Parts: sequence; structure tokens; C-alpha cells
Amino acid sequence: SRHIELKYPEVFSHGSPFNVPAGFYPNLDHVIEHYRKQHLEEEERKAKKLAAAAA
Amino acid sequence: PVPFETLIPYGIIIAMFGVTGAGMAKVRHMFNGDKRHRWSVDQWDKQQMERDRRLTGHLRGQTDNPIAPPGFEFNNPWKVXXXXX
Amino acid sequence: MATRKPAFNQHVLLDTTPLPDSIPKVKEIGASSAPLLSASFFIGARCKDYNDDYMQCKNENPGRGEFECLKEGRRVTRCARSVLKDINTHCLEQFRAHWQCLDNNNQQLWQCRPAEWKLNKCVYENLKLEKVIPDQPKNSTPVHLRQRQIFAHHAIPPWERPFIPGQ
Amino acid sequence: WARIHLIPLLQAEEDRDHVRRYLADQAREKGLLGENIKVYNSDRYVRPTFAVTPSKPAQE
Amino acid sequence: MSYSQTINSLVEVVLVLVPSLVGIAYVTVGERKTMGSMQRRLGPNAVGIYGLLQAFADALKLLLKEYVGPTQANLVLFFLGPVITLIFSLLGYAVIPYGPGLAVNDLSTGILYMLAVSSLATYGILLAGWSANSKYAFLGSLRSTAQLISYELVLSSSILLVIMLSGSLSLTVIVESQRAIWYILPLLPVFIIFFIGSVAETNRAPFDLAEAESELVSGFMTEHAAVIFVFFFLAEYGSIVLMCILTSILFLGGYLLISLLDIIYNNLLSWIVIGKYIIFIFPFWGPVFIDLGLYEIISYLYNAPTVEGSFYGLSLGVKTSILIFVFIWTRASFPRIRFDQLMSFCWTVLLPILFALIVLVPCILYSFNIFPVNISLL
Amino acid sequence: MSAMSIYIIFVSIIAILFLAIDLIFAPHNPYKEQSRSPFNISFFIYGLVFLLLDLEILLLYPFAVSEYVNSAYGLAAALIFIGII
Amino acid sequence: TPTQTYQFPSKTVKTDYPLIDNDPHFTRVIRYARPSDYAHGLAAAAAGPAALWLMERISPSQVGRGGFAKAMRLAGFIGLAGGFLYFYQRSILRFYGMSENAREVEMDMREMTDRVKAGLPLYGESRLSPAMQGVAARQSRYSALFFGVMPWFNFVNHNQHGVDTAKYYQQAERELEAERLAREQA
Amino acid sequence: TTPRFWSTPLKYCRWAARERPALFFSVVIGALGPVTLATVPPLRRLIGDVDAAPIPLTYPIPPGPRKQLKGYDDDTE
Amino acid sequence: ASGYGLNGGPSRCFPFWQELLACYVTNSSEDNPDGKNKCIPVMEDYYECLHHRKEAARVRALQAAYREAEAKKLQENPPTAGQIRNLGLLNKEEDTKKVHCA
Amino acid sequence: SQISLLLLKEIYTNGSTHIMLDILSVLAVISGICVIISKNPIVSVLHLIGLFAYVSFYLILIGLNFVGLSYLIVYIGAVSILFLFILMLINIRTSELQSNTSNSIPLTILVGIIISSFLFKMLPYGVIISKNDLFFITSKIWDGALAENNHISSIGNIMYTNYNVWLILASFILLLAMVGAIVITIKPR
Amino acid sequence: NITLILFLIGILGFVLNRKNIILMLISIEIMLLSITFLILLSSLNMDDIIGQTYAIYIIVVAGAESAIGLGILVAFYRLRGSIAIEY
Ligand SMILES: CCCCCCCCCCCCO[C@@H]1O[C@H](CO)[C@@H](O[C@H]2O[C@H](CO)[C@@H](O)[C@H](O)[C@H]2O)[C@H](O)[C@H]1O
Ligand SMILES: CCCCCCCCCCCCO[C@@H]1O[C@H](CO)[C@@H](O[C@H]2O[C@H](CO)[C@@H](O)[C@H](O)[C@H]2O)[C@H](O)[C@H]1O
Ligand SMILES: CCCCCCCCCCCCO[C@@H]1O[C@H](CO)[C@@H](O[C@H]2O[C@H](CO)[C@@H](O)[C@H](O)[C@H]2O)[C@H](O)[C@H]1O
Ligand SMILES: CCCCCCCCCCCCO[C@@H]1O[C@H](CO)[C@@H](O[C@H]2O[C@H](CO)[C@@H](O)[C@H](O)[C@H]2O)[C@H](O)[C@H]1O
Repeated sequence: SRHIELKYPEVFSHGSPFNVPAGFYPNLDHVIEHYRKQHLEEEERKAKKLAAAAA
Repeated sequence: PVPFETLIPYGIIIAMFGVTGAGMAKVRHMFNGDKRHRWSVDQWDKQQMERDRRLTGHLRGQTDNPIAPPGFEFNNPWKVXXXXX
Repeated sequence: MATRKPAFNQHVLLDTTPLPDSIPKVKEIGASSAPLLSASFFIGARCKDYNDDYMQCKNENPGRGEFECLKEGRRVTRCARSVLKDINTHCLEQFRAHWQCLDNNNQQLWQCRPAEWKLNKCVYENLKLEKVIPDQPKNSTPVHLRQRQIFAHHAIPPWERPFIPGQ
Repeated sequence: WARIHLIPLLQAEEDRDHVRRYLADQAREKGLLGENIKVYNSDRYVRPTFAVTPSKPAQE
Repeated sequence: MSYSQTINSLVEVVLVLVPSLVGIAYVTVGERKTMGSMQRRLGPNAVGIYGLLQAFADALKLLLKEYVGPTQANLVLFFLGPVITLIFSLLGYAVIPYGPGLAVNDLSTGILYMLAVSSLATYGILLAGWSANSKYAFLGSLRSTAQLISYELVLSSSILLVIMLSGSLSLTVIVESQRAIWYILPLLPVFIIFFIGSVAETNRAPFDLAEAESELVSGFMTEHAAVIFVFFFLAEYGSIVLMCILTSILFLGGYLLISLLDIIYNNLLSWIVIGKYIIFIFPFWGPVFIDLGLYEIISYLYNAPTVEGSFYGLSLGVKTSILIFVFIWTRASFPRIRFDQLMSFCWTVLLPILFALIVLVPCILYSFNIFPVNISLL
Repeated sequence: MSAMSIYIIFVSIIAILFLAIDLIFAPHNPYKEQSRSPFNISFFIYGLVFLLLDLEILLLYPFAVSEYVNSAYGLAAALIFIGII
Repeated sequence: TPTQTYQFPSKTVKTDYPLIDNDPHFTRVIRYARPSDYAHGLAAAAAGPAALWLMERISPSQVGRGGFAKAMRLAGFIGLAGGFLYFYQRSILRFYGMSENAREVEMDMREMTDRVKAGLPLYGESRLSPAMQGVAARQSRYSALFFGVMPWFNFVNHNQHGVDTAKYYQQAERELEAERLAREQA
Repeated sequence: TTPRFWSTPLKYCRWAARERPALFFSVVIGALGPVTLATVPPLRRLIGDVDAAPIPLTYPIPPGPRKQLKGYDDDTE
Repeated sequence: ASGYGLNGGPSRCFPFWQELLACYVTNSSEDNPDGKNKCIPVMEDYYECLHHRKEAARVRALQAAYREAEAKKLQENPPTAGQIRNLGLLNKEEDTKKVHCA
Repeated sequence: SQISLLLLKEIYTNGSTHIMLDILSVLAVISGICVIISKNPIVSVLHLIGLFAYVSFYLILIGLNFVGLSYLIVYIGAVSILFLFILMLINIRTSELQSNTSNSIPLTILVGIIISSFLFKMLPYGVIISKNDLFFITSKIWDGALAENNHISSIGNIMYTNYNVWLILASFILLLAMVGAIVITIKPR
Repeated sequence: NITLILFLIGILGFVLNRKNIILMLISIEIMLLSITFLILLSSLNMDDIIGQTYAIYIIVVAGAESAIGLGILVAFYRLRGSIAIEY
């Protein structure tokens, strides 16, 4: 593997909630859609695995 | 009976504490433009006084005019330092 | 320039270069620090939409919001100039009474309640604007309306009444 | 809440000044060196950390 | 600003140091006069009209005395040592507020400043005792250092409990927060522990037996070194006065006078524009206060910057003096405690109670929604 | 200049002057004219128990000036830290 | 529908069974525990005290009069400690998807849907700030996996649980549309 | 003479209150903190003492799309 | 990188770090080896924010141009500090006109 | 027409001289030299108390009061005191600790060059930031100055919540230094 | 640059020491004061509070090594009667 997968993807939710200047934090919905797709694909694989092998 | 002689030194100490607070409140009053001095000042209060200097020239100066005078746009002070950062 | 607090600053650098003619000019707010605090709750009664739009435009465009949000900032400084203009037109005496109080009170609001209540009376009558502090507790009197202020250095005389809009 | 109703007016004045001094420095560079040097590979405005200053202050 | 900063810097520093120094001199006269009334005698009453010059002659005598301490193998230590012990004594006064913000340095970490200057006290008791040459006495300087470090934990751990209530380390904010109530009332047992810890910290009697035993084992060949030096005496008296002002800042009002102008407002209800000032009370009548002569003058003097500052400092002074009495009264009331017994008091009684209260206090402040805001308010 | 600077220098001047009266005015005579015992271990224990508890209370001072934000979650962690020490 | 069911980036772990929650609340963990979970916790808990008594009989300590009673107390606390951690860790791995959890997926689907139709916040109401809720959630997500070294439990009502909550809302919608037709029919 | 906690729990507690008071009441006070957390807060919500809302420590940006304001434009200047 | 600054607010170079984390996580995978090559300029900006070497280099030539460009041109009347300190003040219009050469 | 950039002094809201940092560096170096050359270990610990003070002031001078005061409370307050206790009770013959220092001058010369030449390249640009000289520039902000916190409140906002695992390990390190140091010194009972 | 020099001082305390096991105790703490001091000055440069906190935990571990170090040195002295190294 030359690719690193973050063990803590929750560092995208890090950052002080106080004295925040407008525009300081970046628009990271492209990131949240990545992780949403990853959770939905993994839910599907197991779904497709323990439902097609339970019959 | 009351031994007021032993009580004389204590009254001296109370008079000294009185003179420090008396004399320090007045020197600050005059220093601050014959107005009461500011106390628990944060970054916001200090910058607010800096913009007071911009409008009037005095850090304690106050003006209620709705329009800023000409030149106000360029008098915004950007501080310069040699070392720390 | 950087937002870092300075420790060894000894000089100021001024740039006399003017803003370009492409950007529409706006007359700037000229009220000092204490006049602004006296009129602070009036401004957010009227310009809250403009004040919130300006902060939203900047949030919408990260890292590029000083530019690209310039029209909105001019809208906020015109809304606030109209409040400062309106207060001088009708409540000048009560306004100056309150902000000159705050000058000698560490600009602490609880230290000038008798002056504030009179200004709130005059601004509500003349400009129909009202001081509102959002999300205040529900089981007690609002702090800005209490007959007694615990942290006041001088006691509020009992005949000085808090201004309730309608009594 | 009293500092909130003032934060947008005070910021707006600072933002016009940040645009003024940034546009002025870009122009001051184009004449002096003939072009602009790009310090970041993004359109983000970074608040300057260094400034070009005169070699001397006012006489005072 | 109206005039130059250096002038303003100089006037405030002189206005704090010269009254503080004159006061530290009268605590020495006062402790001999108070102990004499309680011992049915007189204090000094001859050097000066009422003995008011006793401190002056004592100090000038020592200054003129020969000093025969070892200058060999240590020249700086003999001379430049105790000098900065006196600096570490006066450096704590630069954060005392004589009214809101009326301090030399208004410091947000003002409390952590006075915790730093206090840990330097241990050096002025360790190093001076290093000069005396007698085996048992040297171990008595280590035992005095051990008492100071132990009773410093008492003070710092109990200062912590005040900070939880105030939310700030600024002495001004800590006093302003007591406008609601003095901290002696809700933190009663913390105050007593602090005052007892503050006597033990100053090495004062009844906690002075370690440094007391040096004079009993000196022998027939060697002697002490604190001899002609007024430094370690001004360092001592000034640390007692400073432990009284800080004790008042934290638990008594600080500079807070209980204002009677609130009471008169509640009682008086017959406001009259003719200047009569009738009162709606049972002992009341129609007063004849002169509007032209008195009321106009009295109202102006009350709002004067000099008068209001004066009362703020007379309040802090009256409260410090009451505590100076309680230190002198304590020395005249008790015998001495042995070093092991004071150590047991600190480590097996006081500190266990303090750590029990360190748990309980923030737990109650959470239970009654009373955690203060830690932003700059007040 | 700042006030804290002028204050230390002032005290420094006074502390020097009392040396000057002593070294100027007090008389000065030129003539300025080995065993082992175990030390008690309790001296070591006094310094050590102080050193650790003093570091421990130091770690709690940030909590007392950050209570409102810390709230229940911060309290629980600090209670755990208080409990261990 | 809140228009955003996946609101926070979360770690996907490769496991053999469906995830119900990254960070189940303590009461949900207790409430879903199957009766076998109780047998196993009690069985492990008694083991440390019984191991210690077994050792004393087979290889006596030769200790004084009260020493074994003191040790029995300590071995007993460790048994209640390890016993409860094992019982909790056995229930919470079905939430994580690291144990067969067909039963608890149904119990989860019912309750979470029954909450939606009641208008309730899906994961309850937190007295803590949205930011302190996010700190709490990052601390407790998959933390029963570190129990052998450090104990941690969720006692906060955050809404960050690693799951796309569209399904609970979808099933509530399909269940509401089923009941409405029945009422209209009769 | 002095009792044993695990033989006579109540009898030890009286001796410790009488013979080791600073130590005994330290453990008592330390336990009151854990109790006060458990007890007062539910009783407070019974009597209706609602906890105050948190104070703002950042600019309070409202959620949703921008409102499309009209007013205070360059022409008005 | 932490997100927490000295004044209680966020850290100055935290936006650049998230812009760099977002780039790497959404452009580089095991399917595509070079996707992380879009993170190169994004990583440079992060290293620039923390250290300020390229800005220091830029402002060190521009300052050398201006200082010898304003060292040889004719000076008419340099405004004194007291004049600058009265700029924009409501009763010193004469000084402001001198400063802005209008 | 006139120079657009204008540089003038600050009359009241000024700041500190950067000269003091160069002084406090010199004494810290001077104090540190005397630590590792002093014959008597008592004196070396005193030169250490001096070095800790100069570094403490250096930090206070650049804005880091809580940690600069923490260094004062912790090192000079308590660590050097424990060092003084032990060093004033252990019997020390000051000539048995004295080694021929003149031999190690060449190895001092060699290791000084090699370490200095390598490690200095590793430091970042901001630390070695200190003839056209670059000036650092600062300006005000309003949204970020609403409720500013002192450094200790900012450390506290995160020390007990987000990074609380660091508090757990430290609690256990201090707890081990209690049990372990008591158990290796005292005679039980 | 001061941080690196003060690091050298701690190193050079190990270069010049044939007899002082106390100066070996001392120089370890000079080295710790360099590394903590470097972390702190870079934290001011990047506006990060984590550098400040990391300094705090270095200071707390540094004091704990002094307790363990002076405790072990006491245990050694009790049976030795000398901290000296015969050479
Ligand atoms: C002005 C700055 C300081 C310069 C030096 C000033 C003098 C300092 C020493 C005098 C101050 C008071 O110091 C204190 O004096 C009293 C006498 O009154 C002494 O007291 C001594 O005599 C009294 C006489 O009744 C006895 O009760 C007591 O048992 C005995 O110890 C104390 O032992 C001494 O500590
Ligand atoms: C917890 C916050 C604390 C805030 C206040 C901190 C104040 C610290 C001031 C320290 C000044 C020096 O501290 C003080 O020094 C003197 C001289 O060494 C000591 O005094 C010592 O010498 C005198 C004689 O000259 C003896 O009578 C005394 O018994 C002896 O202990 C005091 O015991 C000590 O308290
Ligand atoms: C730090 C600020 C600068 C320094 C300020 C203080 C200066 C001090 C030096 C000047 C005063 C010297 O003080 C004086 O010294 C001399 C010499 O030691 C002493 O002189 C004594 O010893 C000498 C030895 O040669 C004898 O010959 C002489 O007859 C005898 O009186 C005096 O008794 C003392 O009073
Ligand atoms: C000389 C080499 C030394 C190596 C030291 C380390 C050896 C580690 C051996 C243990 C490996 C894991 O062993 C594992 O334990 C868990 C305990 O619940 C069980 O694993 C089981 O877990 C849960 C139930 O709890 C089931 O949902 C899962 O399907 C099943 O695998 C099995 O017993 C075994 O698969």
C-alpha cells in the first residue's frame, strides 16, 4: 500500500468552536460524501454477503 | 480602658493604604484624560481604544458623530516588530 | 497583517494608497467605542439581517471572503450609519448621557442602568426599536431590567425604573 | 450580544483596509520588480506576515 | 494618554512603595505595643512622642553596626544574597489593587505571579541558614525550608478553591466577584486553613520551633549571621503584611466597603425636589440640609476620583490591619508546636481536608449551574 | 516605559542604598577571622511529596479558569485526575 | 427528513455483521444484553476469587491470620470489575458489528423508528454543547475495544453514531403510510 | 481495642469519627461531591430550576440559505 | 495543525492542513497511484503558512527594490511624525492634506 | 507623490525592546557555561537556578506567562530545592569530583562543530528568523477577538476533554514516581 | 538559536564529566529545558496551544525523573557513602 487510510477520519471534525472568524473553516462536504459512500458500500457488502449466504 | 497608644500604629497603616488608593486613583484619572481608568482590558477593549485614537488622537477619546472624518480610512495602525512572532 | 498579539512592537506602518475606483466608496462609521456600545442593541434590532448576511457571505466563500463580500460590508456600514444618524436626530441628550456614563464605568453596561433605561424609553418612542438579548433564562427578571444590579459599584436609586415596553 | 451586533461593522472596515493594502502592495511590486511573485498556490487571501518598510522612520 | 508613561509609571510605583515601607516599619512597633497590652505592660513609648520612632532607631542602629560575617570564599553571597531576598519580598506588592484595576501591574495571571514570588521565599531561609556553622542548626534551616514548602501546598491548593468560584486569576476580578458575597461566608473552612497556612508559611510563632532551636545549640565557638542586617527583617515583616493583604483580597471584601448608600435608598421614599429630603421612616422628620451649601458640595465630593479611591484603600487597609492583629494575637496566645507535629498537621489533617473540598466544590457548582464564565467580564 | 520595569529598578535602588549606608558608614575591621553523620531520609520525602503534589495542583489550575466550557465532561475528567492523585 | 443523515466523517471498520452504533449509550448496551451475557459475566467474575481460593488450597500461602480475607476482598473486586467489563463488552460488540447481531438489529430498528414517529431526537437530548458532544463521541467510538487497558463508557446523548440514519426515517415513513391507509379503510 | 471495619462496619465508623476526625470527615466530604452530583440536579429539574442556556463564545451564524436582502445599496450611500 | 490557537480560537494554519487532508483523502487511493500528486501544491501552502520562507523571500527583494527606488528620487517635504499622528483627525485637516499630497 | 508607505514610532501602546531578548540569551548562555565548569555541585545547581530564571523571563517577555510562571513554580520552586536538600546533606569532597578538564577540550571542539552544523539545518525558518531587514507586521481582528482567552484558559478548554488521555498517562507517571521513590528509600514501619 | 546552544551545554556536560554523577543529573535537565524551550518558541510562531501543552507534560515528566533520580541516588549513597567515581 502506497495509500494511507486515516485511522482517525474524525480529525476533519477537529477545531476550536470559539472566536471563529467567518470563512475560516473550509467547505468539507466533498470529504463527508467520500466517507458516506464508504459506509454505504461496506453496509452493502455485508448485506449482500450474509443475506445471499443465509439461503 | 482602651489603650489608644497601641492603636496609633494601626491607624497609621490604614492612613498609608488610604493614601496609596487615594493618590493612585487621581494620577490614573488625569492620565486617562480626566475620566475614570479602564481595568480588565482584553484584545477587544484595547483595539476599541486604538480606534478611539484613530478618530480623536486620544486612546480614551469619545465622539458620537455618525460619519468618520476624512483620512480615517488610512490612519488604521499596522504594528511592525523586529523579532517576536 | 497577521492576527498575532504583538510583544516588541515599537513602530506603525501606514499606507496612504487609496482603495481603487473600481470598488464603490462608503463613508465610514465615525462613532467612538462608547457611543457604539450604547447603540449596539439598537443596531442589531435593525441591521441584524444585513449583519448576518455579511457573515454568511464570508462563511460561504472560505479564504476569499475579504474580497467577494465587499458589497455586503458596505450594506452593514450604511444600516449602522442610519441607526447612529437616527439616535442623534431624536435621543441625542439621553444617548450622550448613557455613553458618557459608560466612559467612566469601564464600559460595563450594569454600571449605568438609570441612563440606559431613559435612552431605551426615548429610542422605543422615537424609533420603535427595542433592546433584546436572545435566549435569556425564563424563570427570572431579565438582567438588563432588574431594579437591583449586584455588580454595580453605585446603587440604582429606587425611583429609577426599568423601561418595560408598555405599562 | 453587545459585541456581536458590532462585529460585522468593525470587520467590514478592516476588510476594506485589508483589500486596500493588498491591492496597493501588488501594484507597488508590479512597478518595482516588473511582475508579481506568487507565495501561495491558492486564491486564498493570507493576512501578510512581513511588510516592506522604509529604511527610516519619520524625523520626529 | 494625557502625560508621558514613564512619569505615570514612576508616580504609581512611588505611591505604592513609600506607604508600604512606612507601613512595614509600623507593624514592628505595633507588634510590640499590642503584645504589651495583652501582657499588661506597654510597648515602646519613648523613642518618639508615642514610641512612633522606635522602628526608625532600630533600623538605623542595625545599619550602622559592624558586620563580621564570613567574606571569605563567598563575597557575593554574603553581600548580594540577602539583598535580593528583600527584592523577592517587595515584588509581590506590584499586583495588589487599591480599587478596581488600581494596581501597578493589572495581571490576568496575577495569582500565579504571587505563587511564583512565594516559592522564591524558600531560598532566603535556606541560604541564610547555610552561613551559620553548627551541625544541628544547619539541619534546622532545612526543617524550616521543609515547613515552608509543605505550607505552600496548603496555600496554593486552597487558593485553587477561590479561583473555582471567581473563574479568574486577576486580583481585581477576584475582589469584584465578591460584590455578591465575601468568600469567608461560603468557603469558611477554606479561609481558616488559609490563615493557619499563612502563619506557618511566614515561619511565624507558633510554627517557628525549627528556626527557634538554632539559638539553643549555638555553643561556645560560633554564632549566627542575621546580625546587623535589616534586610531579612524587612523581608519578614513585609511578607506578613503581604500575606494579610492577599488574605483579605481572597476571603474578605478586598477593597469592597459595604455601602450604606444602598440602605438609605431602600428606607427613604419621600423624595422632595425642594431639598427637604423627607424620609418615610419611624425616626424620620423633615431635614433642613442646605441645598446651596451642603448637598451640592457633598454630592460632588462623593464622586471625586480622590475620595472614592481613598475609601477603597481605607477599606483594604482596615481589613489588612485586622488580620495583622490576628497574627500578633496568635503569637501571644499559644506555645510552640514541634516540627514533626506541624508536619502531621499539614500532611495528615489539613491537606486531606483540602483535597476533599477540591472534589466537593466544583461538584456543587455544577449541581446548581454556577460555573462562572472565564471570559473578561467584571 | 512599562510600570513593572520601573518598579523592580526602584526596589533595586532601595536595596542597594541600604548596602551603601552599611558599607559607607558602618565600621569595617579588616580581620575576618569535618565529620560524617547520616542524614535523615525524611528530608528527601518532604521535597519529593511536595514536588509531586505541587505538580499535581498545578495541573488543576487550568481547570478552574476553564470551568464554564469544560462543564460536565471536563468535570468528569478532572474528577478522574483528582481521584488518581 | 433532516436532509443530512451522514453529518460527520466516521471510520468504516471491516467486520462480518451490520453496525448498529459506533458509540452506544450505556443504557442501550445494558438493555440489549441477552441472558447469556449475564451468565458469562457472572461466570468470569466468580473465577478470580475462585482461582485465588483454589491456589490457597493446592499451594498454601503460609500467610498470617487475616491476610487471606484481605486478599479475597481484592480478588472479589477485580472479579466484579473484570466480570462487568466482559458482560458489557459482550453486549456492545453486537452494536459494533463484531458479533452476530440479528436480534439487536431488529430491536434497534424498532426502537429508533418508534422514536422518529414520536418526534424524538433519534439519540436523545444532550445537556452538553454540540462541540462537547463531538469530543465525547470521538473519545467513545469503538472504545470497548480498548477495555483490557483502559475503561471508558458512553453517558452522553450525542448524534454521532457512525450510521446513515436515512433507514430509520425511511421505515418510519413507510410505516406511517401503512397505518394511514388502514385508518382510511375503516 | 480499636475496632475492625470488616467485622463491625457501624462501630468502626463511630470510632473513626471520634478518633480520626480529620481523616474520617475527609472521606465523608469527598463522598458528598459524588452524592451532590447524583441528587440535587434531578431535584432541581423537579422544582423547575432550568439550567441557563450557554452564552455565545463565537459569532452566532444562523442556519439556512441567505435571505436575499434588498436595502442600503451603493445608490443609497 | 491542531485546530486550537493561543487566544481560545482556531490555529492560523489549520485551514491549509484540512485543505491538504481533504485533497489526499478524496484524490488518492490504491486504484490510482499518482492521485496524491495533486496534494503537492496544497502541501507547499501548508509548509509556507507554518514557516513563511517564500513570503520572506518575496518581501526581501521587494523591500530592496523600494528602498533604493526611494533613495535616489527627489524628496520635497517629508511629513513629520507629529503630522502623521494627526491624520484623519477632525480638527487637523491641514495635516491630512499634507500627508496625502492632495 | 510623497512615499505611500509611512513608518512612525508608537507613543503609548508600544511594547518591549527586542534588545532584552539578546541580553537574556547572553546571560542564559553565560549561566549555562558556569553550570558545567563549576567545581562545586552546590554552585552548579545555583547556576542552574539562574538559567531557569533567565529562560522563564524570556518566555514571559514574549507572552507565555502561564508556562513561564509554571517554570518558576516548578523548577526553581521545587526541583532545585530537592537538589539543594540532597546536595547539602550528602558528603561531598570537592576534589574527588574534579577531573582533568583540559584533556577534553579537543573533544569539546570536535563535537561542538558536528552537532551544531547538523542540528541547525533541522530547525524551521520561524525560529531562525532573527542591510534590508524583514519586519513582522500585525493588524487587528474583530470576529476572533469576541471572547479572547488567556493561554491557561485555552490550555484548559482542551487539557481535560479532547486530549484527556495525556492527563491519564501523566497522572500515572506521577503516581509511579510517588510509590516507587517512597518504596526504595524508607524503612517500612 | 538559543535553544540549540543550550542543548550543546547539556551535551558538553557529558563531554567534560569524569567524576560528577550529579552533573550528569544536571545536564539531562539542561537538555530537557532546551527541547521544551524549542517547542514553546515554535508554538508561538504557529499560533498553536498544543505546543504549550506538550511543554507542560515535558515539565511534569522532567520533575518526576528528578524524584526517581534523586531517590535512586539516595539509595546508592546509603550503602556507598560517596557519589565519587574512582578513576
Ligand atoms: C523597621 C524595619 C526593621 C528593622 C529592624 C526593626 C527591629 C526588629 C526587631 C524588633 C521587632 C520586634 O521583635 C520582637 O520584639 C520583642 C520585644 O518587643 C521580643 O520579645 C522578647 O521580649 C518580650 C518582652 O516582654 C518577651 O515577652 C518575649 O518573650 C521575648 O522574646 C521578640 O523576641 C522580638 O522578636
Ligand atoms: C501563596 C501566595 C503567597 C503570596 C505572598 C508571598 C510573599 C513571599 C515574600 C517572601 C519574602 C521573604 O520571606 C520571608 O523572609 C524572611 C527572611 O528570610 C523570613 O524571616 C526569617 O528571618 C527573621 C529575622 O530576620 C525571623 O524573625 C523569622 O522567624 C525568619 O523566618 C520569613 O520567614 C519569610 O517569610
Ligand atoms: C556598590 C556601590 C559602590 C560601593 C559603595 C560603598 C563603598 C564602600 C567603600 C568605602 C567605605 C569604606 O569603609 C571603610 O573601609 C575601610 C577599609 O576597609 C575601613 O578602614 C579600617 O580598616 C583599614 C584597613 O586598611 C584601616 O587602615 C583603617 O584605619 C580602619 O578604619 C573603615 O573602617 C571602613 O568604614
Ligand atoms: C505463541 C503465540 C502467542 C500468541 C499470543 C496471542 C494469541 C491470541 C489468541 C486469541 C485470538 C482470538 O481468539 C478469538 O477469541 C474470541 C473471544 O471472544 C473468539 O472469537 C469470537 O468472538 C466473537 C464472540 O465473542 C464472535 O462473534 C466471533 O465470531 C468469534 O471469532 C474466539 O475464541 C477466537 O476466535
